[PDB]
Amino acid sequence: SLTDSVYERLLSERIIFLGSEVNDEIANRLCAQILLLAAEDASKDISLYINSPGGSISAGMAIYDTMVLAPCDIATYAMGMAASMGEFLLAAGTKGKRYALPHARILMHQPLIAIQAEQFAVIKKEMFRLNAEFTGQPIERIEADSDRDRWFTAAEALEYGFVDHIITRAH
Amino acid sequence: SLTDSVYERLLSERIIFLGSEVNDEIANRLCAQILLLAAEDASKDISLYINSPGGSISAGMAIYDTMVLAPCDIATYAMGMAASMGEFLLAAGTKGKRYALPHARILMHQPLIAIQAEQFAVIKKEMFRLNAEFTGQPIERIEADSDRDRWFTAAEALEYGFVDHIITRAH
Amino acid sequence: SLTDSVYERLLSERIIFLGSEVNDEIANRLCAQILLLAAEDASKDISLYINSPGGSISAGMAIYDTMVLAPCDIATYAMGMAASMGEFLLAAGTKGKRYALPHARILMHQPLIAIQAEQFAVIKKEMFRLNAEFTGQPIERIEADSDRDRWFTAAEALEYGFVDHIITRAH
Amino acid sequence: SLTDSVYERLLSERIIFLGSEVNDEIANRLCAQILLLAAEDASKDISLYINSPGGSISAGMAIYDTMVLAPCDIATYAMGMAASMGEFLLAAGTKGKRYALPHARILMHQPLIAIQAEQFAVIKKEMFRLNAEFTGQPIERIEADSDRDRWFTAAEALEYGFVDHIITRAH
Amino acid sequence: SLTDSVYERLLSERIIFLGSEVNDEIANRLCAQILLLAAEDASKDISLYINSPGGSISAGMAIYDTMVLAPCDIATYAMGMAASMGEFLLAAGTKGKRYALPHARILMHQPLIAIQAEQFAVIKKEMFRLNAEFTGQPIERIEADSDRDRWFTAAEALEYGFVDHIITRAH
Amino acid sequence: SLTDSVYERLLSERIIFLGSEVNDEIANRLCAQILLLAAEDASKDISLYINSPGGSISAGMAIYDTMVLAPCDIATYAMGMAASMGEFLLAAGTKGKRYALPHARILMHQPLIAIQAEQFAVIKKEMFRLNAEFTGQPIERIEADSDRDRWFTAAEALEYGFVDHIITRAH
Amino acid sequence: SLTDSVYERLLSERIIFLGSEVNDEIANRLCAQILLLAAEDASKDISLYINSPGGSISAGMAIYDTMVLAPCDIATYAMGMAASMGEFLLAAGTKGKRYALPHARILMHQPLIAIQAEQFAVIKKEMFRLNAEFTGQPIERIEADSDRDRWFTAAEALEYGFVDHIITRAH
Amino acid sequence: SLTDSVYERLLSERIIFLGSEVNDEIANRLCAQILLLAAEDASKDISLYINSPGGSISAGMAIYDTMVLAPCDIATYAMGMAASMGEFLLAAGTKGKRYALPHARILMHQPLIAIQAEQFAVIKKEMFRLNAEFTGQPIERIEADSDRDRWFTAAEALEYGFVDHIITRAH
Amino acid sequence: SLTDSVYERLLSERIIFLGSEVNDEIANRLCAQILLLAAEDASKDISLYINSPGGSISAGMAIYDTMVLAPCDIATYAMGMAASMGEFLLAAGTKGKRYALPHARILMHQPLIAIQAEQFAVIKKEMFRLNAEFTGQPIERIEADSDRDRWFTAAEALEYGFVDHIITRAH
Amino acid sequence: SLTDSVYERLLSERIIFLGSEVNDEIANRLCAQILLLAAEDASKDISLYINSPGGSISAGMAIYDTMVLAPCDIATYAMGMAASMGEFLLAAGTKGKRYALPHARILMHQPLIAIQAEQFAVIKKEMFRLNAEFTGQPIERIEADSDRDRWFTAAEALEYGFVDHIITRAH
Amino acid sequence: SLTDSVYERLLSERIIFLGSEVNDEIANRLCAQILLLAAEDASKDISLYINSPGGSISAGMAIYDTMVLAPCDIATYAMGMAASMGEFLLAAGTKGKRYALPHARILMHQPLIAIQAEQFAVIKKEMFRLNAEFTGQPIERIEADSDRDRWFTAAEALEYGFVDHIITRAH
Repeated sequence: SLTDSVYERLLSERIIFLGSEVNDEIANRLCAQILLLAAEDASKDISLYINSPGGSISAGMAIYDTMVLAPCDIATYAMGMAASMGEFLLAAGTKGKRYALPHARILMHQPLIAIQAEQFAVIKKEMFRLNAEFTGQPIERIEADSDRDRWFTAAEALEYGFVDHIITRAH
Repeated sequence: SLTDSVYERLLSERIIFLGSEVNDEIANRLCAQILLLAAEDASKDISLYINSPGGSISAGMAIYDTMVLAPCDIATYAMGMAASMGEFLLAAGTKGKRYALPHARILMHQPLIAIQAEQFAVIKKEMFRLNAEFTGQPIERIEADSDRDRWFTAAEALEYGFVDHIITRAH
Repeated sequence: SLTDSVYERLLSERIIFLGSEVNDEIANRLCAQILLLAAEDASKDISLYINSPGGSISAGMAIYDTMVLAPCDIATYAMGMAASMGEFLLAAGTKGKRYALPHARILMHQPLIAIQAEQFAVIKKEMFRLNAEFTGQPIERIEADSDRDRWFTAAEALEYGFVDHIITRAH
Repeated sequence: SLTDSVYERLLSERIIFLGSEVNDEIANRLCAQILLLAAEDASKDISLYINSPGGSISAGMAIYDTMVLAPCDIATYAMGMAASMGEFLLAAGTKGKRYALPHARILMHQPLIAIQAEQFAVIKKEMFRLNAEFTGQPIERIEADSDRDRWFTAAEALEYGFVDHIITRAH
Repeated sequence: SLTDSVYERLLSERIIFLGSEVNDEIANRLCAQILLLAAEDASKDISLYINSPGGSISAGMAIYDTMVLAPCDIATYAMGMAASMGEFLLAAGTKGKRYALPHARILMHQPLIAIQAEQFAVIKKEMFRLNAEFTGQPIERIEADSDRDRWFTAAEALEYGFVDHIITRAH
Repeated sequence: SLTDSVYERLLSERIIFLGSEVNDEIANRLCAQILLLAAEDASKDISLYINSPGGSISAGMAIYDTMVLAPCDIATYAMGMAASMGEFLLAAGTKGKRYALPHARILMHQPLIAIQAEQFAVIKKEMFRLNAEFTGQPIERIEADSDRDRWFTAAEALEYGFVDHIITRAH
Repeated sequence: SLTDSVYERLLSERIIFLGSEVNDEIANRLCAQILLLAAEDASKDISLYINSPGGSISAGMAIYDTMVLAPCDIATYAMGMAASMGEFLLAAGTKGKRYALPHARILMHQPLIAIQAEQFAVIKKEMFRLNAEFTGQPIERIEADSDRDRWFTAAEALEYGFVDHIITRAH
Repeated sequence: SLTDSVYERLLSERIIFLGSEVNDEIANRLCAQILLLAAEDASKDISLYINSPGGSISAGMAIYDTMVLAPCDIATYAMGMAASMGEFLLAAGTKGKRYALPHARILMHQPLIAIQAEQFAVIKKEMFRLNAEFTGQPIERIEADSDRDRWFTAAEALEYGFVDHIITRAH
Repeated sequence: SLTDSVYERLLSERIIFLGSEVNDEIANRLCAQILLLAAEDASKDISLYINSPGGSISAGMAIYDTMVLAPCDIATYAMGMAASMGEFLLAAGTKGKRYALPHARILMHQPLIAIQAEQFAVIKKEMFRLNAEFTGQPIERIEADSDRDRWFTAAEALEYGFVDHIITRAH
Repeated sequence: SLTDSVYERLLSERIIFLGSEVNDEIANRLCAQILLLAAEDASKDISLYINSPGGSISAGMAIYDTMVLAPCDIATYAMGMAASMGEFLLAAGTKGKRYALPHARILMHQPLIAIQAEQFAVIKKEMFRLNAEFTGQPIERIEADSDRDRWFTAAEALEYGFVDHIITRAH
Repeated sequence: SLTDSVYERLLSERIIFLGSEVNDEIANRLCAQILLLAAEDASKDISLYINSPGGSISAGMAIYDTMVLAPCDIATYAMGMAASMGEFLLAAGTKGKRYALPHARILMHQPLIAIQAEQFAVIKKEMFRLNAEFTGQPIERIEADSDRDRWFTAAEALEYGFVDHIITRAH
């Protein structure tokens, strides 16, 4: 299945979910979904509903790249919680089409051998950069706010720049 | 499956169930269902049957937001038990279209680190506010009644304002 | 599945089973089934076959409410065993259309914090009331017989008023 | 599934199996099958193939009842082994249409708190009664034979009256 | 299932994934997919999306062989990570049609009784040979870079010759 | 399942895989496949792709017999590895239609109570006999080479006679 | 173990515990303990501390028999709860040496094929007889009180005759 | 075990721990320990160290009774946390010999079918009574404070009367 | 056990280990050990060896209280790693007797419903206070350093004031 | 256990084993053992037998520190294999008392977020430093040899300076 | 345990077992035993009973070294089976004191990245060398016989030189 059946049907409506931890497996599946939808029709929007505690940076970054890749707009909806990479993906939706539901809330969070450190440093810096860009804020503030684990109300999130609209009714 | 097959068929009739603990997983699934139904036909009603001990506030709050988001009316039915967030969602149905079955009963219930407290306080207050609004009562009474774990008969529930009608036959 | 496949096909025949413990999960599923059937065709009968040790009162009461709610008649069949809430639901079938199979047997049984006691007391009294009404007996006898865990043969069950017919052949 | 796929297809041919221990779960499933078939067409025969060590009396008695209930004839085939309640169900087929395959063999067997004793005594006596009736023998012999765990060859089973024909070829 | 359902649909779009460890099992499955696609239509492109830590040489070499075998072009996309054999397969795509997503990264890596050593030496030398050819670089540099576990940015990967384009939007 | 879905579709293309250890279970399944295909169309070729470490002789010999049994040609492709019975089955393809992919490699290998010894000796000798026949070599060399665990390059395998062609492109 | 070490030490002080459900295993172990203690010294008292929900009659009855068997006195202490057979054993202590701790409470309870019924009837009647004898009450009241699940306060228990003293301090 | 070894040795020093949830099993074990120690020497003190979230009332009440029963003083030490029944037992120590460690904290907490309700009501009232007595406060305050889940600092706990001393150094 | 046998023997040498995660269970056991040792001899030192990632504040605070309680000196040794509460306990040793082994390293770390928030805020502040006190630094730096997850070398730890000596040889 | 019993007895002979992977758990246990023995007698030698693949640097470094701490000599025996940290600890024995058994062999091996990198770099450099010092070689050679995974024969190990003697007989 | 208890007692009789696969863990344990016994008394013999399929070379080589190390004689007994390294160790006993039991049998067997190959070659050659020496045979024959997996009877083993005596009675 029922759960799968629902998500499948919903995928025929160009509607897509990030509903848990952003790990490689889920990432791949989301990317797969975005690609499928783009391939089916490159002009119609995709709707991505986010209620996710976030997760692995690179995993999330893969999703972002695929969003960017897809020729069509990706609308973003904070439904419940968008934290860490979940916030990032929320913020990364096509400008104009980023939404928060009234009681949604956004959490910024400082995320997650010698070789793995280099890679992580490079990709963390790159995330901050983009979050700043998505959001309209200075990289300094994006960092400071992530260290202090700052959270946001739908209203507060609209002001900071994570999101373009708070929706009550749809249409 | 049989169980899933039944719920699936029932979903084709715009009929939906909250039949257990309101956790994130179930919340996600319900929101998904409401979204699907709204997408399939934005004008026809959705029927939500509630027999639930309630659960997580924010999970329930996500569902509420989705109900509000959906352009179409959401008819609500207390079938068995609507407690905590189960009561809230019952109460949140489109005014005029909130029902209790004769032996249904409604339970109000005071629900459920430093950063999570803040968040909870904000969302708890916000629930009381909406419960008060749905219900026609003062916020003071909504609180007092939740502390004393007050329960209601279908008749009592109609009087307090959780529900618009007690149904015997349908049509 | 095979099992599920059979019950599904049988559901297309407006035939339904209560074949185990009456818990919330199963209750929900049966209610779901009755609702679907009523929605598909409000005029044709529904056949409910009972072979159940009973279970939770409020779960059972939810099923009852849904039976009452459904516009169409609900024919009831004691097949094997109808005990506690299983007896109740047998008894609650549309008068005239309550059956026992020759070797079926019916068991009455006294069923199953401060706040929960109140609710229980209210709903237990209410069950006794309805069992009395279904059955044509005085509430006093309904209680006394439940305490002594009185059981009944198909013949004895027909006399006491649980059932309207003992079937041999169908048609 | 393959196994299920085969039984399903076979069910479309009004052919049914009792191929293991007669417990409540299997009983329910067979009863389900008999009801479905009878509902699909009340006039065509049902073929029940028995290769079962028997099992719970009341479970078996439920199946019997359902056999009786179904308007249509139920042809019975001892294929391999019909013991205890498996023998009973074999013997309970429509007279004229009870078969044993040449190497099939039939086993009679004395089967399987204060309140459960009463019930069992009543149903045990009732099984003996019916076995005697199905079989043309005195209740005394049915009992004595069950105590001594008497078994039968297809030839001996035809003589005793469990079965009307020994089949070699079909048609 | 959902995951399988997505990949299946996506296979109908001639889109294919290397999304984990290159072992024999996965290798077989990819080869299978390439073969199927080629058989279905020998003229349309195949898109292979790579997010893989690489794995077994000979497993990867089998995939490579199947890529070469398939008459149609195989477009290659580094999505996330292409390491060891993952890099190799990325590099092995039809020249002109090798892509890296902006935050993809490529890792070269020195990969993985007497009889098995021979085979390994032969196949390792052969891999280096082909990597050098795909990549435009001298075998000496391919080796040296693999020993020092050199990694690459999408930009650096385009320069070194793993990939022909860095994509932002699709079309 | 995606994996199964692919193999199924591929089976509709008369394409078949030996992609792991040759044990009884897999042997049965391949034979099943060969029989199905032969039954569906006795004139069209079957393509068998081999990437297998080999396994049980008799299991492999069963597959062989089924290949021989099938009226249609069986094209054989060494894709990755054909060892032991994997080699044998590669070699046992219809003469003219035995292929190796460029990096495929072939391994000969001396394979695997009193009663079982007899059987094994008989079937081992018989395998050597047929391998010699498939391959154009003397039985003596087939034995000697199997003892020394001799392996072969696609080129070397073509020379020794395991295979008729090395394919680069298909058509 | 520590737990076992404590009970062992305590056993050297002729102190013994019925601290859970009276099943056969526990019964055996208590009987074992009583026998050991009696064997070690037939003149010194044994102290039995009871905090048990009771359990199987025959298991309880075995413990009783052993108590009677042991030449020495058995002092009995209701510590927490003595219910069903737990009450019985409390009551069965040497007269004069039956104690309740101030907040201890005593619960009487109507306890727990054809052949097992006989046995149970016999042993149930026998328990009522002894309970009446231990307790000074009529068999009629022992029965009536067990049906109504009557419970007792330490004070009420002393009055009814389950116990000779309520202890505050020891010595 | 080491852990058990430590507690055992410590038990030889008349030192005892309530270091987790107060359930029946642990209660039994503590009572056992108190009894053993009292039996070993009725004049020397027992030291009971409390770091417990509390638990079942009747379980805790059994421990209390045993404390009172033991002729010797029971010194009580709040080490970490004394909540619910953990607080009760802390408070229940021999007056003069009740201690809190400087960072210990005390939590009052409103604790935890028809027959069970009666029992609970009686025992809950009795607990409040004794808490009031141990503590020097009115029953009204003991109740009100329990409902509001009031907690205490070692200093605040000394003032309210749970404890006679706050210890820094021992001796 | 051997492991336990070693720690036991070592306990007879007044030597004690914090060798893993500071959770309630381990905390209890350490406190138990410190109490035992103090009880055995109040004048001789206790040696506490720390190689722990730290853990729960209140757990660690219990240990601290017990250290303070014990009349005797507690010598502290950073052996490997002292982080979070592990660092605190290292710092909490008797002044003059705090040691780091040359390659030991110290990690400060910002540690770990509405009611639990209060308690945590109170105990967090209290930790910072004492850490500052132990260490000779301003509360402001203790906080700042904890947020930035500052770590220390044995040399650096001696400067900051966690420790009095770096030992090479003992005596 | 036997295994433990042997190691215990052997511990009474001041003989100790590093017989597997150097992880924190084992490190702790060895450090414990060294401390115990040192505490038992500060003047007698300790014998440490090494047959270990090495493991975690810091774990190993902890052991090293404890060796140095222990006032008494630590004799070291390469028995089988001393690799990575195993080699290090072999080399770290008291000079004069470092032994290799004739077929023992020594392996040097380049061993094993932003914050952990710093720590690792500092401790790796420190390891090289001490290995160089233990061994009489230049830090440059210690590094170069570790990268090339250089192994040594007992004879070669004596020459390089890991070890002072190769023993044949003891005494 | 009993098993361990037996081996322990037997260890006090200077009797030791190699009774399974020679892996590192067991090797460590045997070496430990040999060291213990030698330490306890350097003059008395040690008896090693072998019934082992052999195992890892280096593991076996470690045991050998320890045997040589121990000042005392090591008597060797083939009891059941000595294969591979089990044979080696049998052969490595003190000359004069190597025994086979009458039905014991001895199996020679060719035993068991770039870096590991070197090590293996060196240690394999070294084993052959010593086997030749123990056994009085040419290295050529030791190799040839190991390749052909030659096995020996107690009589044949005595002749070849693995063993000095075949024992019937002891003394």
